Amino acid sequence: APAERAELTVPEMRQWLRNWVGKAVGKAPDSIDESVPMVELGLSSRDAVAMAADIEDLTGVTLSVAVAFAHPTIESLATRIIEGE
Repeated sequence: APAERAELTVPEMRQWLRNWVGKAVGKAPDSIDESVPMVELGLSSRDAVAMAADIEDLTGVTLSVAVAFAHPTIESLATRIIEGE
């Protein structure tokens, strides 16, 4: 149904994260590795704070340390933000 197709998807969430990280570190979003720990991507601490705020504005999810470090890669984090437990 229309409202089901309407929801933010895992591919969209992955794309949003690659775009966010790419802008923050000055790299093409297509080049961002979705399989490495996000603490290895070159973000500053303030970048992490800003990205968390932006995720909250995009989805309403206030990302916990527990959830984030349990899904510490772009691809796993994106899946968990969208699909939940």
